[PDB]
Amino acid sequence: VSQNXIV
Amino acid sequence: PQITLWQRPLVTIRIGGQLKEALLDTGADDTVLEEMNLPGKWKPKMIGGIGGFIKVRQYDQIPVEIAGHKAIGTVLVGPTPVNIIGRNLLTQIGATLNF
Amino acid sequence: PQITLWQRPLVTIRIGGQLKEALLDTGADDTVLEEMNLPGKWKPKMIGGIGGFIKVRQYDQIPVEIAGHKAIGTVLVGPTPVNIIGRNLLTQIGATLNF
Repeated sequence: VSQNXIV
Repeated sequence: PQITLWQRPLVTIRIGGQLKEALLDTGADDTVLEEMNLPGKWKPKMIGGIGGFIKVRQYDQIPVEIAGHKAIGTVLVGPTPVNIIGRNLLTQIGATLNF
Repeated sequence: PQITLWQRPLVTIRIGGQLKEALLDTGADDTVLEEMNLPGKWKPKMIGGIGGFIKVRQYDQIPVEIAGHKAIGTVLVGPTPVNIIGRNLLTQIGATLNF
């Protein structure tokens, strides 16, 4: 339920 | 501004009369907005990170407004859970990180 | 520091006599490190990215020196593209997004 963002 | 990180950095953008919410992502290479019907030519591409890759369609020279600051750039559409404003455009409105 | 966005915001992190290059990702809720051994009892967690969910192993209260500014907190170890400093440690050290 924790979100983390791009390569 | 000067946004705070207590809460995610959600802001509001204008894209073709779409007033919308975005996450300023100093950690995003690109700009990925969810599903939207932009006008034009695109070319599939792949991006990933935690999770893996997902396919997105890439649009050239699209105008956008990041909280009363115009900027125009590449913008990826695809199955993202948060519209994200990556550094590409991030670099056009003068964003810095300070500590 | 005033750090611009023209390149990924990569800074050196000192994590218990270990030095690493990590990314100041304000789009990240947490701090996710590439597989590593930390002193401590971990518990397994599952976090998400653009690609979907990954199972991570978490460590609570762990000091980290973000370019010579000290944070103390959760730090998850896992299969990431890179080291990301999220808003967990990012607000301890007082980072802000200005524009």
